[PDB]
Order: sequence, then structure tokens, then C-alpha cells
Amino acid sequence: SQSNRELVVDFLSYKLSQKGYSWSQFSDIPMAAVKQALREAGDEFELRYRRAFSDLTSQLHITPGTAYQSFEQVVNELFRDGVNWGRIVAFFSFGGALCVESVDKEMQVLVSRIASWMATYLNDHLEPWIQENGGWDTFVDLYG
Repeated sequence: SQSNRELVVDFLSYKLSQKGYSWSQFSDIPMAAVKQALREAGDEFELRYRRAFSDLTSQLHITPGTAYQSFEQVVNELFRDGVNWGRIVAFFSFGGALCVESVDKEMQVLVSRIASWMATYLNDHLEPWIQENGGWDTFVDLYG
């Protein structure tokens, strides 16, 4: 969806900025509270877990040739026991970590692609649980 892609792009842009990278590779109940709550959850999450998904990124070893199906299979790893608010946060951090790794690999073109994959994955596999458990309003309630 449009809002999903917007949420994803906001979180990724935020992580790249915060870590010294560019976010230009994208373009060329409210939404603000959700985005802010997500930026916060990610920071909180990354402060206690610093291994930045070494294993997962390894399994994927993303390149310009990687296909969505490969991405989807690696991420499912996070949801072997089903969806959680916490696992959703890890999902976003993972995407952020993937983007950073891509820039460090001189594969900045994958950033926008990664963003699309996350929006697709979020819409397909995550939103179902999210909507069943209070929607993003419940998310703000817990992470606001």
C-alpha cells in the first residue's frame, strides 16, 4: 500500500541519516505518530541487540541479482513462531541493516528495492496480524 511504502521509506531514511549515510536513493491514528513511534522502537531495539542480523544478512548475501523470493525466505526466519510487535520491529531494523550493508558494498541502488520488498512483505504477511491485534494505533500505544 501507499502508507506502508511511506512508513518503510521513513524508517529506512531515518536509519541511513542517523548513521551518516544518504537517503536520496528513494525519491530521485495519524501517520506522524506511527513513524515517530517506529523510529523510537528501532533505536530502543538496536541498543540492546547490536549484532545487526549478521547471520540473516549472510544467508541472503544481497546483490543486484537477488530476487524478492530470496528476501522473503530469509525474513520468514524472524517469524518462525508467528508475528509479534517485537518481531515486526526486528523486521524493520533488519531492513535498515540491509540498506546500510548495501551502501557499504557500493550497491546503493538496492536501497529503493529493499524498500519495495519490505512494503510488499509487510502488506502480505504482517498487516494481517497487525490489524487483528489493534492496528498501528495499538502499536503507538505500546511504543509511543
